Parts: sequence; structure tokens; C-alpha cells
Amino acid sequence: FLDCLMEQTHPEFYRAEDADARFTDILFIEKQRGCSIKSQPVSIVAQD
Amino acid sequence: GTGEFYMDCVMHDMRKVFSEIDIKVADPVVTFNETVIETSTLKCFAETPNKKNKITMMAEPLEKQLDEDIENEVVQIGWNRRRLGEFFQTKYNWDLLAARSIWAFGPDTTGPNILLDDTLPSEVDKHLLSTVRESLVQGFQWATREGPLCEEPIRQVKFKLLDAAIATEPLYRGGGQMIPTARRCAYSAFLMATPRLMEPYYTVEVVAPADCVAAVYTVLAKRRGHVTTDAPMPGSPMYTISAYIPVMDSFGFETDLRIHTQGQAFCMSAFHHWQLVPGDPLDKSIVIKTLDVQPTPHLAREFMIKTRRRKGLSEDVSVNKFFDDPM
Amino acid sequence: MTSVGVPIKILHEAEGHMVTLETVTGEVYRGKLSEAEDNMNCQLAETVVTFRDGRSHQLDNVFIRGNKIRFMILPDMLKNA
Amino acid sequence: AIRHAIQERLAVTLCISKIDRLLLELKLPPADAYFKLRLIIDQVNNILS
Amino acid sequence: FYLFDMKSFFTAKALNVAIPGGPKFEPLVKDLHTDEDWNEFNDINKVIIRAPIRTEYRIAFPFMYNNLISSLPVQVSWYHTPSVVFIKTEDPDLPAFYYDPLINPIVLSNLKATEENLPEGEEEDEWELPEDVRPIFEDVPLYTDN
RNA sequence: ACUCUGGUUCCUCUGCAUUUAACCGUGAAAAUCUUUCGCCUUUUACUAAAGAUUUCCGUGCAAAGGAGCAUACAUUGAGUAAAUUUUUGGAGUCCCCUCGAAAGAGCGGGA
Ligand SMILES: Nc1nc2c(ncn2[C@@H]2O[C@H](COP(=O)(O)OP(=O)(O)OP(=O)(O)O)[C@@H](O)[C@H]2O)c(=O)[nH]1
Ligand SMILES: [Mg+2]
Repeated sequence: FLDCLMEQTHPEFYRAEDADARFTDILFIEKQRGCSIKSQPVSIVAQD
Repeated sequence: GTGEFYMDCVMHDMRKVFSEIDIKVADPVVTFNETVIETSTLKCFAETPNKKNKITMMAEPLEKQLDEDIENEVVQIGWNRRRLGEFFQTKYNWDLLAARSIWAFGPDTTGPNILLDDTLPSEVDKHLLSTVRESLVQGFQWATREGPLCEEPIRQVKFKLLDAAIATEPLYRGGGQMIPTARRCAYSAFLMATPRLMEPYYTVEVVAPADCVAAVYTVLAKRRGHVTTDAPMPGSPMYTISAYIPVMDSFGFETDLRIHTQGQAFCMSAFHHWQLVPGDPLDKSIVIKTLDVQPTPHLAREFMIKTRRRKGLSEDVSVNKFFDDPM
Repeated sequence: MTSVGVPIKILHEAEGHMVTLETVTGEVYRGKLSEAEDNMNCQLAETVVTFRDGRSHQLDNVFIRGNKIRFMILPDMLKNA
Repeated sequence: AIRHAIQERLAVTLCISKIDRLLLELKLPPADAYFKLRLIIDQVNNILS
Repeated sequence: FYLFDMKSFFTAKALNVAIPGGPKFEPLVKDLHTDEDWNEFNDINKVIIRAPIRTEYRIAFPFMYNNLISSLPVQVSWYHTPSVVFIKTEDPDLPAFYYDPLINPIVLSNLKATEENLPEGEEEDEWELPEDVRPIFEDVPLYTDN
């Protein structure tokens, strides 16, 4: 879900057509395990 | 750590992120706790080394879920004595006179044990007893931190102080006299109260389709766990099976479950409660020959003894090292 | 929403900041713009009113009707939105 | 997560995610999808109450 | 493919163990048998054993259950994927969207129904939607034969 | 109002496809070197693992040129088309006191 907010606020943010980007799973073990292991913050400006 | 997958990540970071050295890893275990399942039959006294003061204590099983309330800070020993006393008399229906007389939680300010002052003020004056109060609390917290069976923390014991001869003058009631002696009194009350071990239990939620339910019980049965609810997931084909399993028997539970179901089952596990290890840990009729997994009545004897071997303690509790014989 | 001109959009982003506005009768109100509207009705919290003689008062809330506002001073950072 | 949030005195709010799984995997008729969504909201409010 | 996937075969090869039905390789480290050290850290008298740490668990959690993993190229497998629940339709005559009887009914016996704060009273029942407003795909059929 | 271009399909050249968790390749070869295992009276051809490099069958995109087919000017980068309370169809004008040569200005006052 955060991948969508990233994609909306970052024009160059790439989501694969067939795999989740998981921008906030920044650790390589989170990339490999496929689950979020540690919390990652993301500050963005967004319009209501 | 909290579970298998937690340690796998903690150790991964130890290997690949932080330490970059070879580490031996032991087989996983759990910390046990110690409890008494019965009311202390004798009342147990401990004379201070100077042979002047005479502490007396008893031990009891602590009533259901009061330890969860203490540990979750639903009640706090730092509250004002009316508010503190109000909690015990309102929620647990305690006598108001008892509720005034709590002296500590232990082994820390949120620990699952209570010390009470059951000393009636005719037998010793409340002021003199108040002079040694802080030493008695500190030896009780020492006792409950180590505990007499296998030096694992005591839990869910209600210790009542109920008598105290105390010397008239400070040099005969010093902290170094009282603090070791309250430990010996707590330990003698403990070992009279029918001691037992406690192990932590997970609560397991399994989501699996209908045909995998018989596998779930089969994998639980090998690990002493049991199913407490088996309900369909609404608007789904899967079912939800809820179960308690010992943490000590949960290592590889998730892996066993997924393999015997081809990953059609998956499960997740959280700590839920402390429950007695079965059997009597002090039963010397049981010998722990290490050839095989012990049958379930011997577990308390095994877990105690091997925890003593691990910690570098003597093989067996010399229970009479604390008691007086005509106690 | 449906499109509306940039000045009104910027006014909605001026919400929550301090603003100053002068009314057609000349009084200057400084306050925190708690609400704006597409007709630029304004609710100011925490308001200070300044009369043309230079006296002043605090006012806890003010609603000013949109077609009675002469101009506003928005905050500076809104030039980046 | 809901209970721990209330204990920590956080404002609990709800997103019912992965709603495509009703359409595409479960294939519930739209009427039965509404009941599935409603029950999730009911389950959550059962916790809050 | 839990424990029968590419990463679990890599971990098995690295640990010099074999999955039942997996491939078997020449030992990557030739002398991992040297755990016959008789040191007290491994002492069978001190360890409590409940279910034996069989090699599936060594592969499933490579780092909690193994030594030397800085020199061994052990690999994490993907932990879990939320199980897909698509049931194949048997009958072409069924609607594309139908409540399959393998899906459990949407009920729970003891939930309170949530309070629906619907608009009420005489002025509010008269609220009408304009005559052109219409669902966003009203004339499209919900499903086709495709 | 300015300059900017015909669609398609194919050929060929050039450049780029390293911050790899992972993937130019949802497939999968061969060699060399170094090392360690097994064959063995030697070498070749080998066993089967590691590490480092190569070759080979392939891949993507951009850009340029050409070659065939049937044929269309728009359109990209730069930039077009509401008199009834909250803005764009008038609550507008005029007249005294004050400072000041001079013309404005007061929540000034009056029709
Ligand atoms: N059908 C469907 N699947 C989704 C959707 N969003 C995510 N998923 C899938 O669900 C899985 C989990 O997605 P994640 O984004 O990793 O969810 P997550 O909660 O952050 O996982 P953790 O943080 O580790 O608990 C992946 O396999 C996703 O492909 C969705 O919107 N619809
Ligand atoms: Mg020769």
C-alpha cells in the first residue's frame, strides 16, 4: 500500500508489473524473506 | 527473542551485518520459572546469623491472572496505598486489611510475586518492623530473582511474612543480617509449598483448508499442544484452528506443519501464558538417563536437572540446606 | 475536486498558517486561518484585530465574509507547493 | 495490533485491503462481497467495544 | 515448494545435507564431521531435547540452527505467500461470480451489528439523485461468457 | 501567430544495457587457470566441488541509414476562447470641521 503512495509522490518510482516494489523493505533480508522485518519511516507531502 | 523467525533474523544480522566471525549457536531453549502449587504446610522461620532476629514466612499459589495484571501494570506498587488497596479489594475481592499490607512486587516492581506483611501488631510493634522492612523486601526480591530449584525466577508465589522477632538495637538488625535471612526464609517457605516449574505457552493460530485440520492435531500431539477452537474463516474456504503449544516444544512446529500440509497450512505463534511443567521436579525416584525423550511425568525432573547442569550447579536440590529440622 | 483557480487553491494551503487580511472597512485581522472556502470566507482562530487608528484587541474567533476581504497576506512558504 | 494501539492511546482507523481477492479469487457476487466487507468492520468494532 | 525451492536446495548444499527428493552434492566444506569435539557447549547431558532438530529445520531457519554461516553460502528462502483460494469452476453454466459452496458462509454468530448512521427524518428521505447520475458501468453486464 | 513530422514491415551499422538482494536468458553449454576430492603404473580424454576469468547459442532499448508495401495532416516539444446576496454588469454621488500656499486624510459628520 505504501508502494502506491510512493508511486504517486515519486514520478520515477518503478513498480514491477508482476512483483511488489516494497520500497520500505529496505533491508536485503526483507527483500529475500519477502516480509517486512523492521519498521521503516517514510515522510511525504500528500494532498487530501 | 520472541520466536524462531526472530532469532533467524537476529542471527542473520549477527552473521552478515554486524559480527563477521564464526559463532557457535546452541540448540534453542526457554527460560523456565518456578511456582508453588500448594499452601506451605509448616510455617518456616529463619534466624539471622547473630541469632537475635527471627523472620517467619509462608508461601501460597497466587490467584489466577493477578500476575498478568501486575506484569501488564494494571496495578502498580508505586500507587498511593488507598488506590493500591482499592484495586485488590475491588477486583480480586481481597480483604481490605490484607490489601493495606502488600510490601512489594518481585523480583522487580512489576514481577509476578507479592510479599505481604501478615504480622499482626500485637506480636511485634509496627515501628520496629518498619525499620527492617526494606531489608526484608530486598531479600524477597533476591530470592524470587534466583529461586531455589534451578536458579530460575520464581513466579506466581504469594509470600506472607507473618512473624518477626527483631532486635531492639540497629547493630543486631543490620541490612547484612536481614537481607540474607529473608532469602533463606523465602526459600524455606518455597520448598515447603510443593514446588513446581512453569514453562511458557504459545498461542498458535493456524489457517489451513478443511482437509489439513487432521494434520494440525497430528503435529500438535507430538509437541503437547492442543486445539481450543476450530472455526471456518467466514467468506473463505480456509479454516482457523487455534491452539496452545509449549514454547519448548514449538521449535520446528511451523516447519512440521507446513511440510505435512504442503504449505496449505501456515501458522503464527505468540506468547500467551505460563503453565506448569507436568510432574514433580524434586522427585528423586526419577533418574534422568539421557538415552531418549523423557515421558511426560518426568519432564519437571529433566528440565530442573539439566538446567542445573547447564548453569553449573550441583546435580540435585539439597532441600534440607535451608530448613530447620523441628521447623 | 473540479478545477478552481490557483489563488483559491493556494488559499486552502494557507489554512493552518498565520495570515493577515484587511477588510473593506479597513480593519486588519491577523490570525491563524483555520478554514477557507472557495468563496474565500475565512475563519481566523487566535485573532488579533487592528483598527485603522492603530488600537488592537485579541479575538478568540472571527468569521469574515469572503466578499468583504480586501486582500490577504499569506505566509511565504506557499510559493513552493 | 488494534488492542496494542488502544492501550498506547493511538487513534485506530481501518483500511480493508486486498479487496480484489473478493472479485478475482473468491468470485463472490457483489452482494456477498458487501457482507464480507461488513463483517470485517463488525469484527474490528467487536474488538474496540 | 516449501523446502523444495531453489533457495532451500542452495542451503542444503551449503550445509552438506539433503532434502528428501532433493539433489545431493559433494561436500562444500570437506570436514564438517569435526563436531565430535567433546566440548561442553554441545554436551548431550546439558541440552534438553523435545523434538530433534532435523535438517528441515536447519534449512527452514538457516541461521538459528547452524554454525559457521559466515563461511557457508547459506541462503534464505521466501518465507510465505498468502495462500491463493481460487477454486476452479466445474460448470460453464454457472455465473462467473457465484458463491461456491466450498466458501464458508459469511456469518459470525455473536457479533453485534455495527451502528449504521443513515440519514433520517422527513427532510432527508426526500433527497434525490439527479436524473442522469447512473452507476459507472450500468449497461455493461457484470460478466460475459469469457 | 513558430519549427515539427507521413504510416507500417524488414535489413544493417553504432552506442548503451555493473549501485545486481534478484532478473539483460521464467532457459542453460564448453573451455582455461588455481585448489581440493576419485580413477591410475604416464599423458590425453575424465570424476565432482570451490574460486577467478573466457568463448559460444541467445536478449532488451535508443539512435542513424537503407529497402519493400499500401497513402494521410491532423498532431508532438512551445501556447486560446455566466445582468439577482460571495468577485466580471455599480451603494453610487454630493456637502461641512480639521492640517495647509499647494492637495489630500480622520471607523469625522450630513443628504
Ligand atoms: N490480491 C492482492 N494481493 C496483494 C495486494 N497487495 C499486496 N498483495 C500481496 O500480498 C503479499 C504481501 O504484501 P506485502 O506488501 O508484503 O504485505 P506486508 O503486510 O507489508 O507484509 P509484512 O509487512 O511483512 O507483514 C504479497 O504477495 C503481495 O503481492 C493486493 O492489493 N491484492
Ligand atoms: Mg616418457
